[PDB]
Amino acid sequence: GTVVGIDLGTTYSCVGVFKNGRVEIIANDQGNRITPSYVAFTPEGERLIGDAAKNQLTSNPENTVFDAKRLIGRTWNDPSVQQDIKFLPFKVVEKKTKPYIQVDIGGGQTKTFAPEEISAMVLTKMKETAEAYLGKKVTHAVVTVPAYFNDAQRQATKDAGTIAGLNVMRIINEPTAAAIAYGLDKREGEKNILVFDLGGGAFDVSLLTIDNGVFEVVATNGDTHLGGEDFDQRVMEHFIKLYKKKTGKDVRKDNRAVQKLRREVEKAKRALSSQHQARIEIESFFEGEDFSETLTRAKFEELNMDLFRSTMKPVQKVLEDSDLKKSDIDEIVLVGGSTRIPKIQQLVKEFFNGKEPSRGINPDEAVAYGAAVQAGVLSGDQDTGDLVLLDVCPLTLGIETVGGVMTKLIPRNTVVPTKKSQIFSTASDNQPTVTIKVYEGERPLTKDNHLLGTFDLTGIPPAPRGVPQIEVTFEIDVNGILRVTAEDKGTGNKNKITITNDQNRLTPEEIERMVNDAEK
Repeated sequence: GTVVGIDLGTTYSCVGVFKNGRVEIIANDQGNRITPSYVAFTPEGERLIGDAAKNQLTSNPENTVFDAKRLIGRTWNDPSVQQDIKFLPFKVVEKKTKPYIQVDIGGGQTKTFAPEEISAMVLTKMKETAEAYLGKKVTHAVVTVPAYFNDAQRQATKDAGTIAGLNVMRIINEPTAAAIAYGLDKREGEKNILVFDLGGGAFDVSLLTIDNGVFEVVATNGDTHLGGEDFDQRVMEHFIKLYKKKTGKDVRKDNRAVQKLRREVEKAKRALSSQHQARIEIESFFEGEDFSETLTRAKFEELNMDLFRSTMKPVQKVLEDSDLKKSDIDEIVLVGGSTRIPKIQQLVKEFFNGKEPSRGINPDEAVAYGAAVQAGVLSGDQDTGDLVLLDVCPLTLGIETVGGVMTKLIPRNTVVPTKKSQIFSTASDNQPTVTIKVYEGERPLTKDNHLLGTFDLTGIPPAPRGVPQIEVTFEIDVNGILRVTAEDKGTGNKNKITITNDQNRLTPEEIERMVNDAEK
């Protein structure tokens, strides 16, 4: 059938389709070309998704869920998760060492949701938007992720798709999708393109070559917990302390108060893109009293300057890894909602010595546009030809060797799909199991990198130490996801080598439990 492209964003999501030669961003049932990544459950038992969920946040905050993308594929003890909890109105609890979301679903029934199930509900809304527009069932999709998403975060996003009833044919990196929207129908030789993607939750920078429909990522770097949400948090913080200094009251108590301030901070940020002052006004803020303050552009910039300035470091890194200088960059493409902030535009322009970014790119829609194009390439119904994409892995994959040392296996910025083999043996006589720990990151010791998984090679036949010869193959697929397999290569009595792991990701059984649910 028809394959759609869905930009699943931290705060807003967007769906498009590429067919009959052209790209069409699809408007939702309220006429909006983007949909808030919000889900809500009313006291009466009704589930809301999108605009309807966001517009009742301030009256039903405990049972309104959002920012699931900053929770997805992480652990409960993650310092990033514990930071966000302070500003979210819904209960986040530990389960299987992951953060799960607890709400009342209506008729006083408590339920606990994985972050994947929340994102699945958002995907279900985007799928129904496309189904209405096209007048047929949509079972196939391309879905986006930040370029710097790790292995667990990627897989978790695919699982969300599966829970939504979608066959996710491809996971495309957000900056690559944005580059497609820019470069589609450029016919002017090889160009070096830098994409600067600062959204509602994640930050990516990617350097690409684009040449008459052939797209190739050279280098990428970013931060998966840096975006609009962090800028909003710094401003919310400033006003919670300000209110406490004026009245002696801690609004951290009342969830309505905190989320009323969120709603107003969002509007004030938007206004500060085209004016230098904005009024924060809340009727019935805390215990009936109202809130009335002004935020200047200078104060907003003051509160976030460290975060804004930190976006320049990943830019320096991709130039160093690509072996290119500033003057080699032919075009700068800004995408993501936070690139509308004037200070972000100034920093980028000053870093590239006065160079203007490209016009004709809507930063909220450009990623969905390219996602739609990649979707069409994978269907005979929609494929025009003249579209070749080569992407890379964002993180160095290595194995833990003796002393907690990171031994590199596949370096960062290697084109995918790719694979690498290594032979392992045993350390003692008749050892039945060999354990391998895979890590993601650039630091020399595994303690300072991120653990992808602990893999056990079981069923190793009895032999003296050092005799067995097990070839383990590590394959990163086109989606950027790792698969590990093992073969016995010995000169003797062999066996099937079975691999188990310690990874916390969802099994098809659990997905089937969730897919055979959510009709409630």
